[PDB]
Amino acid sequence: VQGLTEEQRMMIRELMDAQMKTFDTTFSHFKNFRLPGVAAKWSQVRKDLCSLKVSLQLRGEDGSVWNYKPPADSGGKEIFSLLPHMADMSTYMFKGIISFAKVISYFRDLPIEDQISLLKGAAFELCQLRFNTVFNAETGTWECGRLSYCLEDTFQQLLLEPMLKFHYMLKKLQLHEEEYVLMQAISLFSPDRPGVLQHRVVDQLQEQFAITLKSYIECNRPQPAHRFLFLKIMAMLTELRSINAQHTQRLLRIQDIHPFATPLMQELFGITGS
Ligand SMILES: CC(C)(C)c1nc(-c2cccc(NS(=O)(=O)c3c(F)cccc3F)c2F)c(-c2ccnc(N)n2)s1
Repeated sequence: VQGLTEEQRMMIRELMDAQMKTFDTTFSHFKNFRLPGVAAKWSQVRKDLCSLKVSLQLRGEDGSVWNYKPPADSGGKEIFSLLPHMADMSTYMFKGIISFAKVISYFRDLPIEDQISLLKGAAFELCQLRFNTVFNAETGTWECGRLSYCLEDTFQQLLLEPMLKFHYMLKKLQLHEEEYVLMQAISLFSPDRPGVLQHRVVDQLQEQFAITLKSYIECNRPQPAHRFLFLKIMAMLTELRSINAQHTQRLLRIQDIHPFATPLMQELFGITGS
């Protein structure tokens, strides 16, 4: 509303427009995805994979329901059964993220080589930000339209896994749509991603997205619960970058022993094909 400059309001409008056009919140176009079948190293890969045990539910348009419960680790390959499905979901999410960036004027004006570097740097993080908006913290469930992913009761022991503590702590802030898309912009325009050339312009763009966020919070959120909301959000973005670097290493480890990354995932994670 008011309290923001015209450039700031236009900035938020452009991000909201881009989010509206490229985030399929009902996941209606996520289709033809794979499903789990009807050294050590392997030790590290086994703990890498048992962190996020999730059950899966699919509600058919006709009213039927399929439910999938994963196996326990039995020292064998059953730990890989969800990877093809998660790869297809990640790939679907990444395409929406790429379309989000491409619709935004500030991003489209950078050199293409820096566009690519920025997308490689932040695709994971924008994916997690979008998933948080469909996260139900009461049921521990990501509600993706006809699909649901539910954490398997194994509990603050779950809040020990950094991605999961991230989703609960971010949901707790009860952000608006505008604050989520500003979080996405700040993360997308990070001057320090590997291989970025235009450090100073990306940093100025980022600073302007951060300032718009701080001003949006100050003019629209006077309640004592939202004191320091801006700084809490920025601490969450720092944590999410840390989560990004751990899960990049985790993906490359799993990929080393059990290949699964899609071609789009390989491009974003720097896998060359040889
Ligand atoms: C749908 C739901 C339940 C919320 C999930 N999303 C992701 C998730 C979130 C963000 C990005 C990617 N895909 S990814 O390509 O970034 C990636 C993997 F697919 C696998 C391992 C690491 C990794 F970074 C994801 F799979 C999940 C995820 C993330 C990392 N590892 C595992 N095993 N699952 S689980």
